[PDB]
Amino acid sequence: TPAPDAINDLLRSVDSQEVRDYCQKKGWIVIHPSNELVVEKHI
Amino acid sequence: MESLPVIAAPSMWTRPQIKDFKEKIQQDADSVITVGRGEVVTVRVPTHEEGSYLFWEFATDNYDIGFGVYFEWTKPLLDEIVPVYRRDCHEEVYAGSHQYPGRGVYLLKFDNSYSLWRSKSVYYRVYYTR
Repeated sequence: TPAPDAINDLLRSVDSQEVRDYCQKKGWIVIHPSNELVVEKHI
Repeated sequence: MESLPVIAAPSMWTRPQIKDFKEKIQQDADSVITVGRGEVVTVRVPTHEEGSYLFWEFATDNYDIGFGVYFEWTKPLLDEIVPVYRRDCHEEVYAGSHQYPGRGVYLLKFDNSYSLWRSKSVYYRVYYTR
């Protein structure tokens, strides 16, 4: 398990869906399910 | 002694494959937001108990949109992390990250305030590290 700042440097430099999926498989990044996020609207 | 957390600078970048991002994101409705004319939409993302960082991605279909990030401390104190600015996220996928200053809630603000005539479609995704 690398350091968070390492994950960050990798994704910043080489970002792709493939690299994201890999990071996700390894559990280096964990997706926030969008249905659990509170969304607010304002005018 | 008490001290005020030093807040790390956020990172921001883009990546070219926008069609694929939206297609991936389109597979779930809740990840697609409609921002009406003159409207501002806020997505609340709490810090996870096991999390170090927040990572975000977003894109739009036909037009730019304002994007900024704020951190809400759990009236409540609010810190400006990414100042709101218009991005051309219709052209590319915009992504970024920020290190947790502490426990609280991030506010991702998608700001259409300036648009008299246009609704926007926002595709977004967020992850966290440990």
